[PDB]
Amino acid sequence: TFGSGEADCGLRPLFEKKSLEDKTERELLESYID
Amino acid sequence: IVEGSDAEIGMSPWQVMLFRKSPQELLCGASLISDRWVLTAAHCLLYPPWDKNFTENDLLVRIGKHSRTRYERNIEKISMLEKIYIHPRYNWRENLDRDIALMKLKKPVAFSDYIHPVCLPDRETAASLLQAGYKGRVTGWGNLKETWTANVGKGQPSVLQVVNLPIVERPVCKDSTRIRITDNMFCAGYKPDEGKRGDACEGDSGGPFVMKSPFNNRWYQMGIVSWGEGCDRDGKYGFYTHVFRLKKWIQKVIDQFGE
DNA sequence: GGTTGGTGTGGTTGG
Ligand SMILES: *C[C@@](*)(O)[C@H](CCCNC(N)=[NH2+])NC(=O)[C@@H]1CCCN1C(=O)[C@H](N)Cc1ccccc1
Ligand SMILES: *[C@@H]1O[C@H](CO)[C@@H](O)[C@H](O)[C@H]1NC(C)=O
Ligand SMILES: [K+]
Ligand code: NA
Repeated sequence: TFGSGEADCGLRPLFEKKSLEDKTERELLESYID
Repeated sequence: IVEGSDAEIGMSPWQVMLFRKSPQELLCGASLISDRWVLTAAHCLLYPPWDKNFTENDLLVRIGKHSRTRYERNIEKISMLEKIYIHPRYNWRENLDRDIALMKLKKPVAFSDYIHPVCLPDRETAASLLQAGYKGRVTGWGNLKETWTANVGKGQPSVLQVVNLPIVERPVCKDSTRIRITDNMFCAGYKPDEGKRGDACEGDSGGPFVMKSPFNNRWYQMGIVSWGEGCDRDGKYGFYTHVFRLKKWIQKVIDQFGE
């Protein structure tokens, strides 16, 4: 069985959950345009 | 990780350290996908050519770590393995095709600010983001340089390292190496004419290659650090196990039992 | 001393 955690996966307690971006995360977003 | 930087605390809460009981040794990276499942590279557990064949009782998993070596008391969780499942078609002899393994924890781990699982990709997320030029993130406590020959600098970091790397077009991946590439792999890294560097290295195997979805802003694991030739060499690219392409085997074992 | 280092006795955390 999968176990607990799927519905909340990929949301970090110290970043997304606090609405805080980490230091280079925008660099990823920017590479995804076009 | 070569040419990356210290990771911020809580930055990769799905980062797992695969640890050898005796002698005590950091063996590889790995990732948390649930409260009881850990993903890693098969070669970290089984590699006949170097006489490597670990069993569940030889290993420990250290979840929630930042420092490579001090015991982060009341932060990290150390878990025993109930079972190790290596892909049944892992080609160790030829080219590490399907270099993936699942490890089931003895007891489920509680989540915290430092321990949270990453998402496995679905078809739309893979179709959308696994494109040349799109950047992913790789993390690890692995080597900072090629340590098998003389080189300046520390060979290992004191804290978890991160580095962002662009996925590379399959033809370039294919022409950059004489090892036979497979659809179960993908490569990433900057080209010589891009003037930015970075790569995973020895000791980073099993760590995750993650991407942040701009559709629901969740992090997804697209790849597993698998192999390379040297570390951060021009014209060379790090290779990663294609998680989505082996997704069917993953669901198959993870959803097998109801216990 | 402690399933581990030191600006320690909190901290990304008890005693
Ligand atoms: C096990 C891992 O830590 C490690 C990851 C290396 C990633 N390197 C780069 N630059 N991103 N993998 C290995 O060390 C694997 C195991 C076998 C040797 N190997 C390689 O990556 C050799 N360097 C190349 C290779 C040999 C045989 C078959 C496939 C690849
Ligand atoms: C790994 O070791 C186990 C026993 O420890 C053995 O049964 C298995 O066949 C080995 N795998 C190899 C060397 O292919
Ligand atoms: K202490
Ligand atoms: Na390179």
